[PDB]
Amino acid sequence: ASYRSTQQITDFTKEILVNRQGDLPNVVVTPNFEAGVDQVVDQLAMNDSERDTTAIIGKSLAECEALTKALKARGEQVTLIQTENRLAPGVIVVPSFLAKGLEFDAVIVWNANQENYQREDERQLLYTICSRAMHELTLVAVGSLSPLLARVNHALYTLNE
Repeated sequence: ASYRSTQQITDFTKEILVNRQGDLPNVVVTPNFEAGVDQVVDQLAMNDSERDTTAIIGKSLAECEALTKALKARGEQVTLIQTENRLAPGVIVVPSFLAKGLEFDAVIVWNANQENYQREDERQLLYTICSRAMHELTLVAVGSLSPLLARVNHALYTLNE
């Protein structure tokens, strides 16, 4: 409640709900799972280069496990977190439900797509996940972008930059 995100992140995230300056959130829509993982690898390298500390937030444990296995096969040091606090201050992969009470410098939202975020009732979840980012926010979607994001003003983020 003391932490606040950049205006860019605040403005993008507020529009997910139907009710500090930094980079516009970047959204990248990719054709398949392996291309999504490419973008995660690339974003981690970009964030590292700007001296960010990044968390990747996946919706569910199963999706986090699939991403984790893939990222390790890209040579990443990955910690699929089981508590907020195990190993490897390199890449944290955080299921949404474990991100409670946490804020991160940079967040990569894993697979913000239609299948994963289809329902009006899921707006609160997607909002909450994105709102964990303090300074840099990236969304990667496999297939199509979540329809919940259609309402967001296109000025508030970049798409496939």
